[PDB]
Amino acid sequence: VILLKEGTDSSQGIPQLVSNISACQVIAEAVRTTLGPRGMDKLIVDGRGKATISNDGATILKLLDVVHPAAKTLVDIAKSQDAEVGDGTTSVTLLAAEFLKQVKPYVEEGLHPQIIIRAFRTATQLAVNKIKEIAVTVKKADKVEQRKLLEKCAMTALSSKLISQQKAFFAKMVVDAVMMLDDLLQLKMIGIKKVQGGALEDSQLVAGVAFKKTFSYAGFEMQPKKYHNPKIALLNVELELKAEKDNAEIRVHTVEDYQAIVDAEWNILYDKLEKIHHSGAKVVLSKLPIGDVATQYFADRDMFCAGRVPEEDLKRTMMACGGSIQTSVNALSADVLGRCQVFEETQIGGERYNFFTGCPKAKTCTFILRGGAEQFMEETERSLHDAIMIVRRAIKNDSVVAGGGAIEMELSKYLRDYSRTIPGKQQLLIGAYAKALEIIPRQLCDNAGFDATNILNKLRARHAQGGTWYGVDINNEDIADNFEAFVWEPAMVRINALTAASEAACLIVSVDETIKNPRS
Amino acid sequence: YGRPFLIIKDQDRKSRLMGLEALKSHIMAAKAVANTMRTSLGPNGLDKMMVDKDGDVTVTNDGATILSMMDVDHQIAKLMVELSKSQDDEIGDGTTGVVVLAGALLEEAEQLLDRGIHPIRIADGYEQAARVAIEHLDKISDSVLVDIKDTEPLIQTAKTTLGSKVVNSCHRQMAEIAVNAVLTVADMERRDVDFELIKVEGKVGGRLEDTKLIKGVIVDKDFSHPQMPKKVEDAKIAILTCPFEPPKPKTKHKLDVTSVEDYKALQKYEKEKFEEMIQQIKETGANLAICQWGFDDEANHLLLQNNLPAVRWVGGPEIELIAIATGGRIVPRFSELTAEKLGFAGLVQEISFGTTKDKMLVIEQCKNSRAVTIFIRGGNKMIIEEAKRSLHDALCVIRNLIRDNRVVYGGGAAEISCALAVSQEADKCPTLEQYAMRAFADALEVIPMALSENSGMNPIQTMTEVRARQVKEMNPALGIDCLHKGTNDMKQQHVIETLIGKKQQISLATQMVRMILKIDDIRKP
Amino acid sequence: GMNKMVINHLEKLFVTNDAATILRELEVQHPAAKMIVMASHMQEQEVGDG
Amino acid sequence: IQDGKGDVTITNDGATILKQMQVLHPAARMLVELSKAQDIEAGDGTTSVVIIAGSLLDSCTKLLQKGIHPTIISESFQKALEKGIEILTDMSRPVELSDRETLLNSATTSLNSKVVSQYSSLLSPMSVNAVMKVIDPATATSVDLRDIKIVKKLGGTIDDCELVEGLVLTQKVSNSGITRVEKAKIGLIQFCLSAPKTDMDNQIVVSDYAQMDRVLREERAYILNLVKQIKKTGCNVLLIQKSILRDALSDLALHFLNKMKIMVIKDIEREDIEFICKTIGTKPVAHIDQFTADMLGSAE
Amino acid sequence: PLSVFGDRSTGETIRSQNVMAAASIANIVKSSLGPVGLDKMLVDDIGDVTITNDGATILKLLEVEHPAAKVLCELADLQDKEVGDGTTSVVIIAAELLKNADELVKQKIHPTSVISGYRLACKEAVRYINENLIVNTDELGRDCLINAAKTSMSSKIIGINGDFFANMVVDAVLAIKYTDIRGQPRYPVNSVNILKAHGRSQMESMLISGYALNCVVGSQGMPKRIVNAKIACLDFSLQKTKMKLGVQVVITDPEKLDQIRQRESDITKERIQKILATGANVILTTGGIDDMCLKYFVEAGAMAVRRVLKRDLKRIAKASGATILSTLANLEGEETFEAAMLGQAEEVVQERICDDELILIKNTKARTSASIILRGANDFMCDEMERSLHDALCVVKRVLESKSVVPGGGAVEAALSIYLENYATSMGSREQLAIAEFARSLLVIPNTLAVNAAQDSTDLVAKLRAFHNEAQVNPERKNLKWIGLDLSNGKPRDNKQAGVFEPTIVKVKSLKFATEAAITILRIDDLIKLHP
Ligand SMILES: Nc1ncnc2c1ncn2[C@@H]1O[C@H](COP(=O)(O)OP(=O)(O)O)[C@@H](O)[C@H]1O
Ligand SMILES: Nc1ncnc2c1ncn2[C@@H]1O[C@H](COP(=O)(O)OP(=O)(O)O)[C@@H](O)[C@H]1O
Ligand SMILES: Nc1ncnc2c1ncn2[C@@H]1O[C@H](COP(=O)(O)OP(=O)(O)O)[C@@H](O)[C@H]1O
Ligand SMILES: [Mg+2]
Ligand SMILES: [Mg+2]
Ligand SMILES: [Mg+2]
Ligand SMILES: [Mg+2]
Ligand SMILES: [Mg+2]
Repeated sequence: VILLKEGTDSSQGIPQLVSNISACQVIAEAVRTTLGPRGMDKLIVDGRGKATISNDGATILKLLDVVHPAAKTLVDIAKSQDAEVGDGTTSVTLLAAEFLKQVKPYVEEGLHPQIIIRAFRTATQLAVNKIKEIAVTVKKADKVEQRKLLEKCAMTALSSKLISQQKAFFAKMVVDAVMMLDDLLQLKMIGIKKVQGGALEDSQLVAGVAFKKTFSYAGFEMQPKKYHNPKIALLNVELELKAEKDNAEIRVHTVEDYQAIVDAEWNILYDKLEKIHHSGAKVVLSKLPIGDVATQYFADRDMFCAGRVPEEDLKRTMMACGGSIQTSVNALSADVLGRCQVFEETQIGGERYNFFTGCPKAKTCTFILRGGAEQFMEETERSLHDAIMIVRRAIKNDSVVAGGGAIEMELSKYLRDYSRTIPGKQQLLIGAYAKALEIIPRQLCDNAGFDATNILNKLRARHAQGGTWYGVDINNEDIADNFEAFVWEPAMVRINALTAASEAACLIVSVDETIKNPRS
Repeated sequence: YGRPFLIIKDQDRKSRLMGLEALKSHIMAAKAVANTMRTSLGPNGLDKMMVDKDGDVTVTNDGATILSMMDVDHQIAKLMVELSKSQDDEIGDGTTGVVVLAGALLEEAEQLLDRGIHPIRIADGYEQAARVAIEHLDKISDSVLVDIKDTEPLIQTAKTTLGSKVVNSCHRQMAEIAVNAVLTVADMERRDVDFELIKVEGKVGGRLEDTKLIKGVIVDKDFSHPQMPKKVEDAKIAILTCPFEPPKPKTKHKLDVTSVEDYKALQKYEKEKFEEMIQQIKETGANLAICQWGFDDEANHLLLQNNLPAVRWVGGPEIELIAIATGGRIVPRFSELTAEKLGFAGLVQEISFGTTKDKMLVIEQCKNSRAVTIFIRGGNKMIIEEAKRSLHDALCVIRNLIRDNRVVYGGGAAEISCALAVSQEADKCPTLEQYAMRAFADALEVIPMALSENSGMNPIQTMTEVRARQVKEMNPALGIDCLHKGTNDMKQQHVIETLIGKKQQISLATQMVRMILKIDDIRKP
Repeated sequence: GMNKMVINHLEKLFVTNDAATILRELEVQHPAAKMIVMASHMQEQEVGDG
Repeated sequence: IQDGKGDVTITNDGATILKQMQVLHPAARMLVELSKAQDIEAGDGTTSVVIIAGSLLDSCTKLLQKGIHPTIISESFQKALEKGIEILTDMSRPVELSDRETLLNSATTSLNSKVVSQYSSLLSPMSVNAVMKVIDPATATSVDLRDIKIVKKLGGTIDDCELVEGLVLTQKVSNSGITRVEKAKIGLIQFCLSAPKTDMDNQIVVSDYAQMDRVLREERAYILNLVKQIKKTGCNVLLIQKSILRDALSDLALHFLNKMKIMVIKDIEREDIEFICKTIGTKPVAHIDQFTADMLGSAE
Repeated sequence: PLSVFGDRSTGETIRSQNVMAAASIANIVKSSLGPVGLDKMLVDDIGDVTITNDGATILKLLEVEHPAAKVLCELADLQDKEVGDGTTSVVIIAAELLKNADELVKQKIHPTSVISGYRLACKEAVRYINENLIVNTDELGRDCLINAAKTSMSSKIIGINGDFFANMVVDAVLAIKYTDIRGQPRYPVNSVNILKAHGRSQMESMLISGYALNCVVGSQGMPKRIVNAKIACLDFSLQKTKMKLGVQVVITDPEKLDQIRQRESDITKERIQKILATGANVILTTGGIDDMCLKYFVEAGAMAVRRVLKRDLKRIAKASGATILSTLANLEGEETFEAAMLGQAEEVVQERICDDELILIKNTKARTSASIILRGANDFMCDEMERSLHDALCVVKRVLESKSVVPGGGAVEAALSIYLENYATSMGSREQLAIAEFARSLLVIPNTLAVNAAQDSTDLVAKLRAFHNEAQVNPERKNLKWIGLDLSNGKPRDNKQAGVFEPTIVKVKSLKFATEAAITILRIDDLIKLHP
């Protein structure tokens, strides 16, 4: 009798680790061609036939079906970097794969994994410290410069996306959507509504709240679609004929009582509607459905009704107008009904959209983004989420750093200089770490169709002593001061990318043996 | 090492296309779609006969509809279908134009990238040329008057739109009914047109000439209890929701009849309930009653012997349209039916449609009716469907002209003028990016070529001659003489395209081709 | 001690060097090895190490 | 390229790439025939011609899309070719032989796009010397590549390629006693050095015990006579044509040849006789009576 | 697109696939390198198992489908044929520098530049080996041979007893000297017959002066020992004379029949007496001998050996001075045999072995000869010793043919790499990168050596095997350039002290063949696999 169950497959030693490293490079090759302004796009077809088109590391790696545990670790690092700072998902995957590739030569011979793990830990600690101590903060707390910083960070975020040519149009736009948020920066307080048709520059930012026409009954299209100073009655009660309690039983023995009860049901509905009307509100909203009788009742009195609105849209209306949702109708006071400057139902690309615009004190927003195909608008929404996340993270501290591979080259130079004082074998490993951190400008040049080696040598020569902040200028096919070129990134994305890549590299290296069970 | 490692689940069957070969495949599929859509373009174009999986057939020229029913599997073809549908949604006209423009742009992009130029550079050049073309298109446009007093420019635009479709057999009354329907329904103060107030209804039989515009409501019902008169004169109507049945609470209930006296009381209550229902219908004075939810035999007979015709089972949207047309109010209970809540009807008539048993009612209004109805008649179901989609195209053009007011002189003149502007701008541009601009110019200028080829003329020579005419005399309204009436000038021929339609075409095609060029890798099972 | 990766019968990755965990999430069919597994698990329950 | 059977090739010549790759489209087959025709006519440019043909067909696809009849395009292409030939003729400069520098330049240019480019310094001068040592550079008007025998053997490196003004055989010496010959007298043989046998049916009948001795002695004497006539002419190395239906060499014959201190090369292909005669200046013999030193090839 | 009906792989895919195939072959062969390398076991489908260490045999026995690995297998076979030793080294070098070149290419460096860089680097490495790393084996004799044989055996099964085996090796090679151009010695190995016996231990292998034929006496009657051997080598079988195909007898009167039948045997008889007339007592023939001729030989007192191969009979004829005869015929018309063409040997004895018997021919008169009989535990052991001994014989042949050796143990490659880095410092084009990478690939063999002895390579190659830095920059410190890694303590020791030398042929041929094979396999840009 054998020790383990039949079909158990075990791999041990150096070849298993080298195969894991190779799997890491193979899985990181799938997102390699999606960096920088000249970044390309990946189309993934599901088993159901639906095709998703995107160029962010997190989404592409998630869509890829991965069963290799090391490639699974790469997928997890990309997804976690997406969930922490939002931007820099491809950088973490490329950095991890490049660390592993740079060290695999040293692991081919008998190098103990603990020493290279320690080398990674020291190198990444020094790198994070250098990034913290190099990033510049204006420390002025002035609105104009804060707006410029956020606009430039958003613009740099929109590059390498489908919305590149309209960066300036969208970037400042999302900045406004973060300007008008409270001191909690909740991501549910800015909505994104996608509608077919129209150009990319036809998108708009509603400072109140806009949502698609939910439903209508026989009686709609009669109440007016334009009010100039209305009061919104946010509600949570269905206004329609129904059973009182879903188990209430009526027991009577006279026709007079029967007629009285029928009139009583009608009377309770009409009294509820009368309370709503006498509240002074002109347009009413409800999570629960609104029946046809209430639709006709509000049509007969120049009042707008809208039932079955989504929960999130109703809460956004709460945060825009400034009301409160009442499940009960007996207490429609005057300080609970929200008010807006203009309400208007308009036609957008074959659909009807309700707009509440002009709210003076608005803590919410709505994105009406246009496009030609569902994947077009979905990718636009992905890019916009990237930008709003980067602005949301950067609003806590306006410490920035030059992008375009400038920070990677600066850390590479710092680590190269540091790995000369340290004696022994750790010098070679830290040098390997720096040469690996040298990957981002090379890949940017490769995607831009440059002479990667020539530009890298120029960067190294100009950046050993000629000054920091120098990255790759794609348009000029050369090197340039990316900080003076307004290519800015918050330092937290690079810090998180470096620490996550180090953690994943240590986890991959620290494995000596793997076991696969017969998966009963 | 010797061992081959597996990373992706089920990776032995997945397929991957990478690099320039994938872009070649994309461009090839787009070219195939554009070539399919090329023939059915312009007045001389020919329809396409689409049959669905159920086997039912439809003959149509609407590019958006053709591509929507095109059961296609390639992802690029799916993107082209979405392009056409979105162009239909935003504008309603030029659905084939966007497809043809995208195909031409992708073909020029293929020619360019054969010379080792980056796809993103091609996309940037396309964007710059699109900006130049849109600016020139806004510069070249002139405006028409959207008013009832002088409606003729609206007829000209609708007649230009209705060209290249079977309804051009009439080609004059179709434009008239489209313009009248949109003008009546439109809310001019808000410059908004609601398409729910135009109940486009069709029925086989008759001729395409019989398609009329009722300034009222047509409904596919008949007078219940046929003994009642088949038509009434100008009548007061009572739009109603509750059925003519004894009431019952929504809450579950039990009525215990514990004695014979209780039984007699219940009988009397039901009978007197019917009687009081009819009496309080009659007391308001309405001649015609309309109920959404139908009713029973006793209500029929009481309505008949009280000289009050009525119909039942009218749908919700039909109830709303009737009440809007007649000016009345929908009331959900008999106890709140006042004189003010009735509507007015110019005349309510019943029509039989020949030997068939089918019947319909027409309600004609003597007052202002915000709602209308386009009634279509023809000899085929295919003719009816094509006619109604063509009239939807005309209505979309009319409302687009209401909301924008600016027009350009189509027939290829707009494309040629934009091409000249693009080329002139690309002249004074630094190299490495003028190639994309000239490719954009040629790609947008293929539209006159396809128009002339469909017209039977030699494309290249005629296109070159008309372009030379446009550049010699500064008359940017010279287009392909597709109908062969001479007069390359397109002002006299009265061809009108909407400015927003053409600019949307250009922008949407440019964005779609940018997305297509952006794609690099394909992984599919 | 190097960490070890184990794929359980439900295809869940466990990377760790804790002997009790890799011993529990790795199917063992021999009786004597089951004896040693029980002893090690009892040691983990009683103390938490060893 | 690896064909259906497990045989591989590393090809840069367009004709070979297109031939080995089994295409299926008629246009592709016409293109591969074009490439092989260009190789036959010139020998270089078999990739550029295919590239030109495909490229200008891709050019003319849009001419077809522009509403132009194919005949007009064909005639216009003919006119363009007519102009281009004159353009190329004007662009050229005269080239005349005995100018080794320009010949080496052309050979190096031809070899640059091949794997042997780094060996071109030690491989192009011999490449042009091969041609210059075959044809007269005064009145030639053509050369033949049939009489340039390319012999390939595995082993060594490329820097070990050699050009020999003599003759190279892949055959093996039958008598493993003699390896080198100085002042060699080579003589081709087209008949057979075995027991005599007529073209028509041959039969020997033995009826007495002395007859076996007689036939053995007579056959030995006949073979010895043939070998003696071969040797008395001064021939010191013999070349036997590959003969079938009659043993070209008999063991007794080979023994006698070895005894008289001669080198024997047998199994020489029929189609190689012309090449050998043109190389070493010998004349074949099909009858022993005509084997004379006056028409016997000689070599150092 | 293309209508080819096959599979097409273009660009980085096929390059990475070729590199992976080469690396797989290198990884199969790598563990069997060095004195600490442990040999592999290759078992067939039907159970024919063998135990071997040399790379050529391992690669030939393996079934390889990918052509990029078939190229490496043929490279190893070629290195085996042209040299004999260093077969694993050439495969390791080729695969490593192919991997380095692919790494260069991944950074968008044109493969023509890397090919030119490798080609120039190989030229300069060969020049450096021939100039600054050769010691003449003329002031050192009879000991450099032993040391070279011992270091060739170190990785083999017979390495433990190297000091016993190496000896006979050179002795065997010293008994094979021949003259071709009248002044140039030659050593035709493959003329030392190697016999396999699976009896006693390794220490009792026999080095026999004179040939050791693997045949047996034809019949038990004739004696199995001749005090003074008059060997008569024959290329001519001895059976009753069937007339010929063309000649057929026809008998008319009955009386003439019986007579010819006597002739049908007597002819053979006669020849035998002629062979026996010249005092011959040992008969060797390639053809078979029937019973009657064996009876003649036993009655006379001579032994007959039949079905002797051609190569061993030719070797015996050359060694004993006998003249092999296809037939008994003079320049006259009568059959005859001469005593001047009889070989003379001091002894011929059928000696018993583990279970069988083989014939030993001792002290042939003409020139000294040699043969080896290897005793092992089992057949696998014996054949492994045979392969190792063949390798050692080839090494000694190479050393004697070209009196020049280079230090072993990775000394030459470390020196080459450390000089070639500074060489590639010049030529400031991108090409220099290629050359530098070539240098790093030359480190693949020393590192793996330290890997195979349970040591750490890069932990010491940084400085311990960096004494060549001072050996290069300082001409006075040249004595350190002959330093290589030692596995008793993993330290850089002077190989001259321990005597680890290898003929420069192995290094030069391995480098040239490896770089050329890599160049040929690296020109690939795409692959078209045609469907069968
Ligand atoms: N305008 C620009 N010029 C040069 N490099 C840029 C520019 N914009 C972004 N980058 C580079 O692109 C990299 C990020 O690529 P992107 O795909 O936008 O995000 P992600 O990090 O998620 O891949 C950053 O490292 C940054 O240096
Ligand atoms: N009478 C006409 N003369 C010349 N061109 C016309 C005429 N009518 C329409 N066209 C052109 O035909 C093109 C296609 O129109 P059509 O096929 O009717 O609808 P769509 O624009 O949806 O394809 C338009 O761009 C228009 O400029
Ligand atoms: N005694 C020794 N000391 C140091 N190095 C040695 C010693 N013996 C052999 N080596 C080295 O080990 C390597 C073994 O090569 P080997 O595998 O025997 O060659 P092959 O590939 O022909 O079998 C040689 O390169 C040699 O330099
Ligand atoms: Mg990003
Ligand atoms: Mg149209
Ligand atoms: Mg523990
Ligand atoms: Mg050439
Ligand atoms: Mg060896």
